[PDB]
Amino acid sequence: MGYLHRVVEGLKANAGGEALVSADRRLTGAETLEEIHRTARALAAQGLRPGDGVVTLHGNGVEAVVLRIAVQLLGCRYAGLRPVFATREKANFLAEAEAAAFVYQPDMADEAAELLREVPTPRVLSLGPAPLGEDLVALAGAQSAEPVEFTADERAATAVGFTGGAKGVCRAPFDLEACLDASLTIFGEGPWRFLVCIPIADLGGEMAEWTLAAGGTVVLREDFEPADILATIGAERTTHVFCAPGWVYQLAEHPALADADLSSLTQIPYGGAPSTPARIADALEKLGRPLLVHCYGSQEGGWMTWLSAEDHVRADRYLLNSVGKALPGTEIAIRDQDGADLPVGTVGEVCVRSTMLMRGYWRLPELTAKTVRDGWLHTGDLGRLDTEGYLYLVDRAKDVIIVEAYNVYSQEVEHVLTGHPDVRYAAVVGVPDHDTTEAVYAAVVPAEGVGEIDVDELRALVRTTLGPVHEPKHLDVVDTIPTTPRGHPDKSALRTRWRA
Ligand SMILES: Nc1ncnc2c1ncn2[C@@H]1O[C@H](COP(=O)(O)CP(=O)(O)OP(=O)(O)O)[C@@H](O)[C@H]1O
Repeated sequence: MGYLHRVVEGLKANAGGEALVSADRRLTGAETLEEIHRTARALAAQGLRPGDGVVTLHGNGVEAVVLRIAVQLLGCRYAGLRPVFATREKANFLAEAEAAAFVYQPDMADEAAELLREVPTPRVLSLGPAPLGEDLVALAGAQSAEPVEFTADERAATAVGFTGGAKGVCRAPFDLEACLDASLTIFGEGPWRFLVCIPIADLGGEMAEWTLAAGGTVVLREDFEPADILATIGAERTTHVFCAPGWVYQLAEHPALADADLSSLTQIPYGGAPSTPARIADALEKLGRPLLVHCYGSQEGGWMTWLSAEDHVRADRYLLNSVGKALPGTEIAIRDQDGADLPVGTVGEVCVRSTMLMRGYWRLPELTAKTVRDGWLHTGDLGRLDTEGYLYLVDRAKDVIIVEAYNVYSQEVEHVLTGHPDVRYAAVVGVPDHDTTEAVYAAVVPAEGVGEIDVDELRALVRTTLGPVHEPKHLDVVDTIPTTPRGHPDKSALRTRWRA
């Protein structure tokens, strides 16, 4: 009965219990709810009204979550810059935003001034003592904690999340409550004790709101470092920590895992980037129980599928190369070049329809209309369904390797390679071929205790599984697979390195 209603009621149900725990500060539900009201009235006092854009620049402090909710409670449009983003990318976003306020962490006051010289914004605000603008925690300090009722259009965008090259995904309460609803399906009923070490600016902050909504406790960390995270799980008695798949491996392999206490976890949901099945298998063996839950989502589509914990260890199937089944209410069609629905089993673009679809891309109505067509999000992912409804991603459309007019799917070839015991990690990419236009390059990282990889054994296994053309013409053993700023392997830089 309204997205912020859901958040607030969650905080009212957790009034006396912890709600926001960072390493610096701890609020109850009642304390948390009080800061939100006072922050919201403070922002209102500064002139912000429904529809006004509030760009922010902060880490994952407590103050960041109160800010996100308070801005949205007013009905304003929260637009959170990740810290990780290059400063130029931030400016371009801040400029694109019809920004009515800019709210920054003191710690980051340098960057604030570079961006604000570059985009003069009114209502510069600081989350504590700071060189620039007024101090918002002070302003809230002197404000009443009287509840502020959400009264804006549930359908109008209250959040914008940035995705690089470089786009803001707008979200309204409507689609956010549906995202909330899906989270309860994935993560189970609340209350959760949820370890968020993802930016509050974007996905970490929605996950914060979901946790609170379901009446739970957000445990904030700035980022993922496996040793801190293992300590935090036991100390803060976490029920969930959302991981990039690499992070999952870092936990499961970390020497201090043996001394850590993980008994509090119900789940370790993971997603955001392609997993290595064999590695998820090892993580599963090393953790000792079905904790892992595979989540497939996008900022545009919200949650699309999840592979449950039980399906990770289902006796009669191997499903670790699946991102699982549709969430209740999510329809999935697999479509060809022209938008024809393909029969179950065939490869095509994953197109999803649900009430979780974004409101659309910020100030990009053309691109919106190319991406969402007749209420169907075209994901740019390629995959197939199976007769039990599991989704298998084989490639991003942009990564497909065209050899002699046949389609080689890079992600699908990696899984074959990584499935090999001698291979730990792999990246497949297309490079120029005189004869076949594009040939298949695979870089493979050897497992521990593997010496010389038999590159012919590996080509055979791909031929034998996918067929001849899927065979890597070029097969480098490497130390390391380069990575992009945002959890994802750097395919450009392998294309780039392979020429020279
Ligand atoms: N569990 C999973 N397994 C494989 N690919 C996944 C995945 N979850 C997400 N993806 C991939 O990553 C996409 C999700 O990206 P978005 O949420 O839109 C931006 P992002 O990956 O966070 O990058 P950004 O740094 O530009 O924000 C999907 O459309 C799909 O290609």
